[PDB]
Amino acid sequence: FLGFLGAAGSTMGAASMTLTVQARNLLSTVWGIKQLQARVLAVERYLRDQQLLGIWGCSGKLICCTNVPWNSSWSNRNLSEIWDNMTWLQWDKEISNYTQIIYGLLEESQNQQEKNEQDLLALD
Amino acid sequence: LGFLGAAGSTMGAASMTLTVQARNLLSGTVWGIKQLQARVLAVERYLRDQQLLGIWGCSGKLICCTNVPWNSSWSNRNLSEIWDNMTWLQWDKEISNYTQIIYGLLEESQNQQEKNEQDLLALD
Amino acid sequence: GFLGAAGSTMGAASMTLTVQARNLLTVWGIKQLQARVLAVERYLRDQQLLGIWGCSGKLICCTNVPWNSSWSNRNLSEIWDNMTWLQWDKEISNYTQIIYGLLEESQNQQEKNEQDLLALD
Amino acid sequence: NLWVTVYYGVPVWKDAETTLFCASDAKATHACVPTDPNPQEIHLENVTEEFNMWKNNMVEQMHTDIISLWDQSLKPCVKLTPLCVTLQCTNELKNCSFNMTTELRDKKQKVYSLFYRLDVVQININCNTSAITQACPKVSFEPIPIHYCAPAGFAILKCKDKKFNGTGPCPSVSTVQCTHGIKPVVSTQLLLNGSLAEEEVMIRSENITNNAKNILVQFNTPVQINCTRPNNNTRKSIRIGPGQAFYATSKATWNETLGKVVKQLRKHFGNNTIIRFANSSGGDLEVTTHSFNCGGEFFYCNTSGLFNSTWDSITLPCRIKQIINMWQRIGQAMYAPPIQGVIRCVSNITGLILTRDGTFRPGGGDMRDNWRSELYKYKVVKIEPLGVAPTRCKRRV
Amino acid sequence: NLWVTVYYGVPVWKDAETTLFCASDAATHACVPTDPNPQEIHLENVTEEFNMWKNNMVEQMHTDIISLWDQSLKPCVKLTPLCVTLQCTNLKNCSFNMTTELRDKKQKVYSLFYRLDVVQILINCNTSAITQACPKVSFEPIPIHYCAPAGFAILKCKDKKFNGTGPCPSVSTVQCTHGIKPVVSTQLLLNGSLAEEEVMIRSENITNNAKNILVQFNTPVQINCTRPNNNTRKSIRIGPGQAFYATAHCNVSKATWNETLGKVVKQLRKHFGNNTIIRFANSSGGDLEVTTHSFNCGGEFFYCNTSGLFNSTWISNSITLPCRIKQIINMWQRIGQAMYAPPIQGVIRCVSNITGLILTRDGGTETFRPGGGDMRDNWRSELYKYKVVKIEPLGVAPTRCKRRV
Amino acid sequence: NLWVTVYYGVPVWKDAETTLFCASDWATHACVPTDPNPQEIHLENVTEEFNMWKNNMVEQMHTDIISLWDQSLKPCVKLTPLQCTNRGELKNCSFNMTTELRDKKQKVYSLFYRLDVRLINCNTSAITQACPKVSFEPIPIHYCAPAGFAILKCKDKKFNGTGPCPSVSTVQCTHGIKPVVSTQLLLNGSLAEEEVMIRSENITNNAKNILVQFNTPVQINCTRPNNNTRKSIRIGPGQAFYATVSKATWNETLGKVVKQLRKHFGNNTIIRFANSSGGDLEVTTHSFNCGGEFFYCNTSGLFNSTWISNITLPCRIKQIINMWQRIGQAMYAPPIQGVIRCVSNITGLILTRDGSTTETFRPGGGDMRDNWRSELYKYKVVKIEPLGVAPTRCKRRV
Ligand SMILES: *[C@@H]1O[C@H](CO)[C@@H](O[C@@H]2O[C@H](CO)[C@@H](O[C@@H]3O[C@H](CO[C@H]4O[C@H](CO)[C@@H](O)[C@H](O)[C@@H]4O)[C@@H](O)[C@H](O[C@H]4O[C@H](CO)[C@@H](O)[C@H](O)[C@@H]4O[C@H]4O[C@H](CO)[C@@H](O)[C@H](O)[C@@H]4O)[C@@H]3O)[C@H](O)[C@H]2NC(C)=O)[C@H](O)[C@H]1NC(C)=O
Ligand SMILES: *[C@@H]1O[C@H](CO)[C@@H](O[C@@H]2O[C@H](CO)[C@@H](O[C@@H]3O[C@H](CO[C@H]4O[C@H](CO)[C@@H](O)[C@H](O)[C@@H]4O)[C@@H](O)[C@H](O[C@H]4O[C@H](CO)[C@@H](O)[C@H](O)[C@@H]4O)[C@@H]3O)[C@H](O)[C@H]2NC(C)=O)[C@H](O)[C@H]1NC(C)=O
Ligand SMILES: *[C@@H]1O[C@H](CO)[C@@H](O[C@@H]2O[C@H](CO)[C@@H](O[C@@H]3O[C@H](CO)[C@@H](O)[C@H](O)[C@@H]3O)[C@H](O)[C@H]2NC(C)=O)[C@H](O)[C@H]1NC(C)=O
Ligand SMILES: *[C@@H]1O[C@H](CO)[C@@H](O[C@@H]2O[C@H](CO)[C@@H](O[C@@H]3O[C@H](CO)[C@@H](O)[C@H](O)[C@@H]3O)[C@H](O)[C@H]2NC(C)=O)[C@H](O)[C@H]1NC(C)=O
Ligand SMILES: *[C@@H]1O[C@H](CO)[C@@H](O[C@@H]2O[C@H](CO)[C@@H](O)[C@H](O)[C@H]2NC(C)=O)[C@H](O)[C@H]1NC(C)=O
Ligand SMILES: *[C@@H]1O[C@H](CO)[C@@H](O[C@@H]2O[C@H](CO)[C@@H](O)[C@H](O)[C@H]2NC(C)=O)[C@H](O)[C@H]1NC(C)=O
Ligand SMILES: *[C@@H]1O[C@H](CO)[C@@H](O[C@@H]2O[C@H](CO)[C@@H](O)[C@H](O)[C@H]2NC(C)=O)[C@H](O)[C@H]1NC(C)=O
Ligand SMILES: *[C@@H]1O[C@H](CO)[C@@H](O)[C@H](O)[C@H]1NC(C)=O
Ligand SMILES: *[C@@H]1O[C@H](CO)[C@@H](O)[C@H](O)[C@H]1NC(C)=O
Ligand SMILES: *[C@@H]1O[C@H](CO)[C@@H](O)[C@H](O)[C@H]1NC(C)=O
Ligand SMILES: *[C@@H]1O[C@H](CO)[C@@H](O)[C@H](O)[C@H]1NC(C)=O
Ligand SMILES: *[C@@H]1O[C@H](CO)[C@@H](O)[C@H](O)[C@H]1NC(C)=O
Repeated sequence: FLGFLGAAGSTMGAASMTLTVQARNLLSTVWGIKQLQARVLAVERYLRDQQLLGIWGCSGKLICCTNVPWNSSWSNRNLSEIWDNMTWLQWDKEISNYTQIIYGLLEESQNQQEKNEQDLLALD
Repeated sequence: LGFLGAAGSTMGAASMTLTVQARNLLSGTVWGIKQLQARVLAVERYLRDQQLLGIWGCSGKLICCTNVPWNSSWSNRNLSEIWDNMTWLQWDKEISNYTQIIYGLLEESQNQQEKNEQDLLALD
Repeated sequence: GFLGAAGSTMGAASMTLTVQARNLLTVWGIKQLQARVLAVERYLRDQQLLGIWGCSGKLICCTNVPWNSSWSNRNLSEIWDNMTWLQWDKEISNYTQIIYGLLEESQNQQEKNEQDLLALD
Repeated sequence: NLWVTVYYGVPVWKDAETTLFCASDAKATHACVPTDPNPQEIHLENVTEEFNMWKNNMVEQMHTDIISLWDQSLKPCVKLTPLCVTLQCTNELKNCSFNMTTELRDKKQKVYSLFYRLDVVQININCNTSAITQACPKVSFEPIPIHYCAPAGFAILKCKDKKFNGTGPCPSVSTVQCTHGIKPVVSTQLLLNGSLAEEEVMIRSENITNNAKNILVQFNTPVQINCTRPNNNTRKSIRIGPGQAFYATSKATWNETLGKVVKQLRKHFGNNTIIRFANSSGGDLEVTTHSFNCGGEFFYCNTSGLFNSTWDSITLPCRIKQIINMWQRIGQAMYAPPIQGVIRCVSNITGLILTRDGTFRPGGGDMRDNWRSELYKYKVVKIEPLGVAPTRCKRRV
Repeated sequence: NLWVTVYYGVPVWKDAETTLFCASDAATHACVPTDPNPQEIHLENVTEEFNMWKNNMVEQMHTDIISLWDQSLKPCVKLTPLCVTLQCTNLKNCSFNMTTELRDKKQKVYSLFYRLDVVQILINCNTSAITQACPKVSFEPIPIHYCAPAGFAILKCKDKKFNGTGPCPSVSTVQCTHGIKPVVSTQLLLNGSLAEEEVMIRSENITNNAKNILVQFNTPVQINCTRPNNNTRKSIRIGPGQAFYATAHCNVSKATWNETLGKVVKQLRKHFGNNTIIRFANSSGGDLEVTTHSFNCGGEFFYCNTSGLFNSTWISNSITLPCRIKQIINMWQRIGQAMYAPPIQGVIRCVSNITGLILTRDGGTETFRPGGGDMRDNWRSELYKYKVVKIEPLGVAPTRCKRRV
Repeated sequence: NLWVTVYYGVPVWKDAETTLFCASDWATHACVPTDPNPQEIHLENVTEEFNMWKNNMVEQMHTDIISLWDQSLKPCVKLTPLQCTNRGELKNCSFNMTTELRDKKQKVYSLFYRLDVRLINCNTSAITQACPKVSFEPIPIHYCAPAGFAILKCKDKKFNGTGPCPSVSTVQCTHGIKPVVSTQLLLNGSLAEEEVMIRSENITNNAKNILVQFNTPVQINCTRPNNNTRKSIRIGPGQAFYATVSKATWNETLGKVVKQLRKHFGNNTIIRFANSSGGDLEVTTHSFNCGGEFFYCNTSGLFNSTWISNITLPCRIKQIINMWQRIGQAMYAPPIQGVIRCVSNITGLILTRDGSTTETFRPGGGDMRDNWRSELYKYKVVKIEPLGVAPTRCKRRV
C-alpha cells in the first residue's frame, strides 16, 4: 500500500508491482458547470485509453503479453538495463519517438491478423 | 484506405479494415454548451453499443465468434453470395427484420447459458 | 422483468441476472444532463471493479479466492435456497470491502504476474 | 471447499435521493422526453418495502422545480414597473384612471382600466411588497400531466395497495422507471384533478396527534364542480412601448361524500364522538379561499358554504384577484392578462386539505402537501448490482 | 453449419440529424482550432442520394446565427432613453433632450441619422425596443467549419457540378465542413463558394416560380463599396457608465458582368428552352431587406439598388449602383429586438467577390427579379454538398466459426 | 528473444493545465464538500521542478474569483436611481428619491464617506448594492484535479517556488486556501515553517513585486467603533436601499526579515523601509473587508525604518468598491448595525523596490494574483499517462 503514483521514483520492475493503485484512481446553474466538464472529460480521457486497450488484444487490466517482436532499434537494452536500472518516466522519454509506431503495430500486429485466424481456426 | 473506406466493398473485404472505423468511433458560458452535449452524446452512444458487446460474449473488439446458430428463416443465403456479392449496407437492410431477434438471441442463448454452464462446469 | 427476483432466493435470482444489467444503463434541462452524466460514471465505476477483478465481460464470474469461514459461515443450501440477496448483502456488509480488496490483489496480481512468468517459457 | 464468485445485476437496492427528469405525456414543457407509448411496471413478489410519504425527497424536488420553472415563465414577458402610479378610482370592480408612460420618454398617456378590490388598496397592493411582471399572453396555463422518473442506476418503487396511508410496510410493491403522468394543479384548500383513492376513503397526516399538522383527505367518489366568469370582457392593449405593451381593460354529492368522510375520519377520532365542520380560521387569501387558476384566469371562492356542519347545488362566493404572488415569493409578482369572452370551468374535486383546532377547517399554506396527495405511492432507491457470494466454482490459471 | 458473428466497426450509416459543433481555423472563441490539415476519405463504389432542400444542417446553422447574434447584444448598452420626440432638419440634423449620468439633469444634444432611420411624427419605437452594439466586438466574417461528433459523419458530393439533389457517384466523408462564410448578403452572394466547373442553377421547384432560384458563379465578380465621408462620433454620456455614440455609392465592373450574365442565360438552357427570350428586371417590391443588395461592410449597413444590373433582355442569339446606409436594423425579421450600429471614425472602403445570385420569377418569355427574404437560402449555397449521417458499427452475419464451451 | 508488452497504470505524469473543481468542507455553497480525511502520497526518490511564476492554477483561481463575485450582485437590488454638509470623514447628504410610485418622491437623511462622493460611481460605472443576506466571510477553499490528473505538492519547509523539489508528494486537492482579499498585508495566509523566505519573479528587476512569508504571525485588530443605524428607505417597487498591531511584535518580525533578505542585496547594505509612493487607493492602503465593511488603513506607521547591518494605524471606509479594476460594475456595501471588531493574523507582505547601499521597500499592490501565489507556490497540475509499452520476453498464448 504505497499509494497513488507511489512507485514513481522506483525502478520499472518494482513499479509494476503497484500497478493496480494508479489504475483504480484513474477514474476516481453556472459555477457548478465547471465541475461537470471535468467529470465529462474524465471518462473520455479513460475510454480513449481503454479503446486502445481494446483495439489491442488486451482489455484485461494491468499487464498484457503481445506477439510483436521488439526490434532492437526501439531500445537495444538488456531487460536488466530497463527493469532494474530505469524508471517509467525515463523509459517513456527514450521511446517517445517510436511509441506511436508500436501503437500502430500492436493493433495490426496481432488482432487484425490474430482475431481473423481464430475465426478460421474456430470453424473446425 | 481510411474511415468508412470499405463502405462500397463486399462484406468479406470490408471486414479487413474494421479497426479504422472502430478507432474513429470515439475520435480521441453558452454556445460552447452546444459542443458539450455532443461529446456527452458521443460516449453514451458508444457505451450503448459496447454494453451489447458486454452482454454478448464479445468484449474483444471487431470480430467475435458465437454459438447462436444462423436460422434459415433469416436471410438464407450462399456464404459466397453474402460475403463475395453483397455490401454491409445491403446486408443490414435484408436482415433488418431479424436483427433484434438475433440481438436478443445473443444475450440469452449464448452468454447467459454459457457462463452459468461454466459455473456448473468449473465445480470440479 | 427488472428487479424480478428481489424477493426470490439467491439461487433462483441468479437466473435472471441479464435483466438488471441490460437496464443498468439553457437551464432546467441541465438537471437531466447531470443525470445521464452521473449515469456513465455510475456504470464505469462498477465496470472498473469488474476490470481489476478478472471478470469484465462476465455477469457471473468465478475466482480462486477461498471463502474465509469468518464471512457468513452458513451451509451452501442456506445461502442459495433459503436467503434473498437483500438479506445476504446485509450479512456480508462487514466483509464486502475485504472481499473487494482480496479479489483485486490476492489472485489477479499474483495470477497475472504468474501468467506473465508462465508466458515467458 | 468454497470460493467467492462475483455476480453482476443482483436485485439489491437502498433508499436514495437524486436528481430526477421530466416527461410530457404524449407531447416549462420544452425539453421533456415523450413518455413511452406504454410504460412498463414490474411487480416485486415476496417483497416488503417500507414507506414514509412525509419524509420523501421527491416532493421537495418537485416543489423546488415548480417554483423555479415558473419564474422562467416570467423572464421573456413584459415587466410592469411603470404601473406603480397613483390611481384615481371609482366603483367589486373598479374603474381606475391613471397617467401612463408612452413609447417616448417625455409624452404621457391617460388610460382607464378595470381592476378588482383585492388587487387594490387605499392610499394613505403589490408595490407595498414587490416589483411586478406581466405574464406572456402566448403561453398556456392548462395543467398537463407530468411524469417524474428516475435515471439509470436508480429506480422508483410504488405501493400497489388500494388503501395506504403513506407509512409502514407495503406488502405488494412494484417498480417503474416513471411515475404516472401527474397533474401539478395549483389549488387551495381543495384538491382538484388529483389521484382518486380506490375502495374506501382514507386520511393522511405527518402527525395525526399534532393538530398543527395538516390532514390530507383523498376522495373515492369524485365531486363535480362548475364555476364560471360570465361577463364578456374586452381588453385594450395600451402601448407602454417600445415594443412592450400592457393589456388593459351539487350538494347531493357533497353530503354523500362527507358522509363517507365522517366515518373514516371518525375511526381515528373514535366511533362515539362527533365532528364539526367550520369555515377557515384565517390567514392569507390563499388559505381562506379555494384559490385556483381557471381558463387562464385566476379564481377564488370562500368555501364557507361547504364547511358548516355537525355530524340543486350550493354555490360558493367567487371573486377574482388578477395579481398573484404564489408560493409566498416576494420580489416576484405576476399580473394575469384577462381573456376575451366568457369562461366556463368544469373539474372534479378529489380531496381536501384540513387543519385542526386546539372541528375541522379548510387547509392551506405549504403546497408540498398537494404533491404528497400523489407522491405518497413513490420513493426513490439506488441500485447496487455488484454481489459477491460463495459457490463451488474455481478459475483456472 | 452456420453461426452468427458480431462484427464491430462495419461501414454502415443512415441519414440523421444531431447537434454539430464548430471549428475556427487557427463569437469565435469557443470553436476548437481546426486541424492544420483535415482528412477527406473518398468512398469508392458508393452512391449516396442528396436532398439539399430537406437539409437539417441549414436549419441548425440559421437558428445558430440567430441565437449567437442575440448573445452579441447582452453586455452592450441598451438605448431605452433614445425614444424621444426628434426636432429635425435636412442625412438629418436632429436635436433632442437626453437623460444624464445623474437622475436629475437633462442634456440637449444633436446627432446625424439617415432618412431611413427616422419617420415624421425613430422608426424602431413604433415596432420594438432597441439596444446598441458593443463597439469592442466586430462583425468581420471568419471561415466557420461545421463538424460532426463521434458516432456520426458528414458526406460530401465531390462531383464538380451537382444540382443539390439526386445520386452522387463520387462521395467522400470528413469530420468538418470547409471554411464556410457566415456572411449575410442580400440578392447577391458575397465571398461564397465558387463552383468548380460551370455555374449551377438550383431551386426547390424549377417549374414553380414562387420557389427562389439560386445561382452559383464560377468566375468571381469584383465589387467596390465605400462610405466616402470622414465621420466623427461623439460619445454623449447616458450614464452611469453606459455611453451612447452619437454621430455612398457602391461599384462593380461591367465588362465582367456582361460576360457573367451571358454564362447565366446559357446556364438556364433547357429549363426554360433554348428558343426563348430571357428577361432581367428590378425588384417588384417588398421589405427593404429584399428590395436592395443589403450587406454589412466595415461595420456599417449598405443598402444598394440593383436596378442598374437587372434590366436587360436577352434574345436567343465600369457601371455603378449606389447605396444609402440603413442605420438601425432588425435582421432575421426578429421584432422586440433592435440593434443600432454605432458609427465609425474614418472613411470605409471594402471590396468583396460576388459569387452568385438569389432570384425570383413571375409566372406566365420569362422574367427574373432579385431574390431576398429568408437567410436560410444563403447557407444552402454552401451546404448543398453536405448531409449528416449516424454510424451504426454493429454487424451480425452468418459465418462458420464457433466459440468454446 | 524479447517482445512488447502492455502495462496499464504505470506511474507516468506530464505537466498540464486544465479546469479544476472546488471543495468546501455563500459563494462556497454548491462546491463539492471535502473528504473527511484526505490522502497524501509521498513520491520517494522523486525530484520535480516547479515554476510558481508560470502556474496556471493562480490565473484559474483569479479568473474564478472575478467571475463568481459578479454573480453575487445579480439577484441583488440595483442602485441606478442614485446636497451635503460635514474634518468630517462622513457627510450628511440629502437627495430626492423615488418611492414605490413613479410620481411621488421622498426626502432622505443619509451618511456617506468623503471617498464615495454626485457619487464617484456615476462618472465611471453603474452600481448595484450587495445582497445583505450573503456574507463575505473568508472560508477555506480546496482546489482539486479531476480523474486522470493529479496535483504535486513540494514537501519542502523552505522553498522559493522554483527549481528542483527533492521531496514531492501528490494529492487530489490543495489545502484549505484562504481567498482573503487583502492588500499590502497578507491576512490568514499560509505560515512558513522555521525561517521566513522571500519570492520574486525576477530578483534583479525591481519592478517585479517581492512576496514575503511570515513564520511568526502578527496579531492585528481593526474596529469600526461607532454604533451605526440602518433605515431601509423605500426605493420601490419591492427594491429597497439600506441608507445610513503591536510594535513589540512587529520589530521581532522585521528583524527576522533583514536576516531573511540575506545575501540577495548583500550583507553590508542598509535596508530602508518607506511608505508606498502612490498610485491607486487599493495599492496605497492595506485594504480588506472586515465584518462586511471595507477597511482602508494607512500602514506608514509600520514601514518607517533604516536597518543597519548591525503601533496603531489610521483607518478610513469606502461605502462602494470597484475591486479588480472592473469598470461598468460597482457594489455599494449596505452598512451593518452595531460596532465592528476583527482580529486576524498578518501572514505576509507584498513589497516593491526602487530603481550604493540604499534599498527601499514599499507595501505591495497591483494584481491580486500575487496573493494567491502566496498559497499556490507548493502546487502544480500534472496529467497522468498510465499506458506503457516495454519488452518482457513473454508471448501471447496461441
Ligand atoms: C531581471 O531583470 C534584470 C535587470 O535588473 C535583467 O537583466 C538584464 O538582462 C539583459 C538581457 O536579458 C541585459 O542586457 C544585455 O546586456 C549585454 C551586456 O551588457 C553589458 O555590456 C555592454 C557592452 O560592454 C554594455 O553596453 C552594457 O552597459 C553592460 O555593461 C548586452 O551585450 C546586450 O545587448 C546585445 O544584445 C542585443 C540583442 O537584442 C543587441 O540588440 C545589442 O546590440 C547587443 O548586441 C551586441 O552584443 C551581443 C552580446 O551581448 C553580440 O552577440 C552582438 O553581436 C552585438 O555585438 C543586452 O543589452 C542587461 O544588461 C541585464 N541587466 C542587469 C542589471 O542584469 C534580467 O534579464 C531580468 N530577468 C529576466 C528573466 O528577464
Ligand atoms: C405528534 O404530536 C404529539 C402531540 O399532539 C406529540 O406527542 C407528545 O410528545 C411529547 C414528547 O415527544 C410528550 O411529552 C412527554 O410526555 C411524557 C409523559 O407525559 C404523561 O405523563 C406525565 C406524568 O404522569 C404527565 O405530566 C403528562 O401530562 C402525561 O400524562 C413526559 O414524561 C415528558 O416529560 C419528561 O421529559 C422531559 C424531557 O425534556 C423532562 O423535561 C420532564 O421533566 C419529564 O421528565 C414529556 O412531556 C407529549 O405527552 C406527547 N403528547 C401527546 C398528546 O401524545 C408527538 O411528539 C408528535 N410527534 C413528533 C414526531 O414530534
Ligand atoms: C381538471 O381537469 C379537466 C380535464 O378533465 C380540465 O378541463 C379541461 O380544461 C382544458 C383547458 O382548461 C380544456 O382544453 C381546452 O378546450 C377548449 C375547447 O376545446 C379549447 O378551446 C382550449 O384551447 C383548450 O384546449 C379541456 O377541454 C377540458 N377538459 C374537459 C374534459 O372539460 C380542467 O381545466 C382541470 N381543472 C383545473 C383547475 O386544472
Ligand atoms: C469579403 O471579403 C473581403 C476581402 O476581399 C472583405 O474585405 C475585408 O474586410 C476586412 C474587415 O471586414 C478588412 O480588414 C480590416 O482592414 C482595415 C483596414 O486595413 C483594418 O483597419 C481592420 O482592422 C481590418 O483589418 C480587409 O481589409 C478587407 N479586405 C479587402 C480586400 O477589402 C469583406 O469584408 C468581405 N465581405 C463581407 C460582406 O464580409
Ligand atoms: C454459391 O452460388 C453459386 C452460384 O453463383 C453456386 O454455384 C453452382 O453450384 C452448382 C452445384 O453446387 C452448379 O450445378 C452450378 O452450375 C453452380 N453455378 C454457378 C453459377 O457457379 C454454388 O454452389 C454456391 N455455393 C455453395 C457453397 O452452395
Ligand atoms: C488584539 O486584540 C486582542 C483581544 O481581542 C488582544 O489579545 C489580548 O492580548 C492581551 C495581552 O496583549 C491578553 O491579556 C488577552 O488575553 C488577549 N485577548 C485575546 C482575546 O486574545 C491582542 O493583544 C490585540 N493585538 C494587539 C497587537 O494589541
Ligand atoms: C482572519 O482570521 C481571523 C480568525 O483568526 C478572523 O477573525 C474572525 O472574524 C470573524 C468575522 O470576520 C469573527 O466572527 C470572529 O469572531 C473572528 N475571530 C477571531 C479569533 O478574531 C478574521 O476575520 C480573518 N481575517 C480576514 C480578513 O478574513
Ligand atoms: C525495426 O526493425 C525493422 C527490421 O526488423 C526495421 O525495418 C525498422 O526500421 C525498425 N524500426 C524503426 C522505427 O526504424
Ligand atoms: C427461426 O426463426 C423464426 C423467426 O423468424 C422462429 O420463429 C423459429 O422458431 C426459428 N426456427 C426454429 C427451428 O426455432
Ligand atoms: C356541471 O357541468 C356539466 C358539464 O360539464 C353539466 O352537465 C352539469 O349539469 C353541471 N352541473 C351543475 C350542478 O352545475
Ligand atoms: C373526473 O373528471 C373526469 C373529466 O375531467 C371524468 O372523465 C372522470 O370520470 C371523473 N372521475 C371519475 C372517477 O369518474
Ligand atoms: C476597385 O477594387 C479593385 C479590387 O477589387 C481595385 O483593383 C480597384 O483599384 C478599385 N477601383 C478603383 C477605381 O481603384
